[PDB]
Amino acid sequence: AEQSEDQANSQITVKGHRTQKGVWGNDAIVQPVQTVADSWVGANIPLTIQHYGDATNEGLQRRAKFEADRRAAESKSVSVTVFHVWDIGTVHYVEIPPEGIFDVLECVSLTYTVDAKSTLETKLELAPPP
Amino acid sequence: GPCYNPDAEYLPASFKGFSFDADSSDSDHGRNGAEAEFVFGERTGYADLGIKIKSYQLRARFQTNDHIAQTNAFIAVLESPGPGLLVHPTRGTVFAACRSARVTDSKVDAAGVTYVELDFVEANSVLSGFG
Repeated sequence: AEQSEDQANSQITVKGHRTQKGVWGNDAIVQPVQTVADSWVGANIPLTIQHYGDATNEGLQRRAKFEADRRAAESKSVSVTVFHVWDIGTVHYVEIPPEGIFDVLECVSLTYTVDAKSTLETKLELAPPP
Repeated sequence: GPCYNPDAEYLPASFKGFSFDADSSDSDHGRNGAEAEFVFGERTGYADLGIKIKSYQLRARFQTNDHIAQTNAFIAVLESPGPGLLVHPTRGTVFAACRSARVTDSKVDAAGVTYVELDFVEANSVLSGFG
């Protein structure tokens, strides 16, 4: 398990421009902005990921939350190798007390390996319990 | 036993047609699998993965006035291309391929005898392609 801190971000500000029909000037150059926050990281690690289509309030916040789930899901990566060989999006309860995991996690990856000698093992990469 | 006739119970060894007299006969059977040792756990796993390839090891002797010609002929046979049929003295007929054949032959220490240490492997046919 590795929950680093170089790939997190407190405030994600999404800006852009409005691409609707008729909308021009301020309502298409000035207004569109949004500031979503992840009240788990810590100090002010700001950011600004700009938008590239029809910047609506919902569009802004949604791109924002998408990346705020990417960075989140990269800030606790749990690679486990299990024994014998259905989890591409499955959630499981995982218990690793020594590193303080008592939580429900989503498997992002799944790798079955084999080799007639010493193998048959499955490697899972999991998803953080924010 | 007391009336055990050896040469009426051991098969005369021969490889790829050429016959010879063997001095030993071994085998290397087995069953290969994994071994699971989950951390912090009082439990262990095992998974059977298949069949371990068989291998035979023999020692041929040549004690005859023309042992040099016999050993040369046997060398010429063992270096033939492709696997061939082997008569293991205690396992009968198999299809093996020679993998090593050391030829010990001294003069000022033991002249007259020539020893060959042979190493065969179970070589089963295949079906070219992706089977």
